[PDB]
Amino acid sequence: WEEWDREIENYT
Amino acid sequence: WEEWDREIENYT
Amino acid sequence: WEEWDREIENYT
Amino acid sequence: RMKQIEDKIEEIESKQKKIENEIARIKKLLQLTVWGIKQLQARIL
Amino acid sequence: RMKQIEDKIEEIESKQKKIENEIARIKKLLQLTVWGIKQLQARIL
Amino acid sequence: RMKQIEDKIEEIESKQKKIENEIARIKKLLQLTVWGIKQLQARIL
Ligand SMILES: [Cl-]
Repeated sequence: WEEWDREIENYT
Repeated sequence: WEEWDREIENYT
Repeated sequence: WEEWDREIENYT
Repeated sequence: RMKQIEDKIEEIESKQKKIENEIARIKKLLQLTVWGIKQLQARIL
Repeated sequence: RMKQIEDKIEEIESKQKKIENEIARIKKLLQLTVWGIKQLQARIL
Repeated sequence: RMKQIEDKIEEIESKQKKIENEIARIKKLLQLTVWGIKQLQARIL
């Protein structure tokens, strides 16, 4: 879920 | 969560 | 939730 | 120069249709993730 | 031929504004589904 | 009149690339919210 969360702010 | 829900139909 | 899930891969 | 400019526009128009269709699918796709978000809330809170 | 090509572009530009505004709303709409996803996680896990 | 119409199109093309790149990011961003939605379901229901 960290990858999920890192990726969230990453693609946003 | 109402702001969340008001905003949902608002931006959609 | 199957319709939901069928539709997910459907529109993606 | 005229003709090639008309060909540029055909392309642009072509790519724009692609864009609009993709966006249509993105909006419905978002409708579905909204349902699921709200559904999970009901069960849980 | 010139004029009609300028009219084609007005349309294209017009449709492009529509596209950009819709995308703005899609991004905020996605911001909101992210909040809800993360919120439900806190309560539950 | 020709040249300025070619400059209009460069802009249009430029804005269209921006649009396509943003959409790419929106689709992946949606892929991620889907995962999270489905993940929360497993834990809970
Ligand atoms: Cl466009």
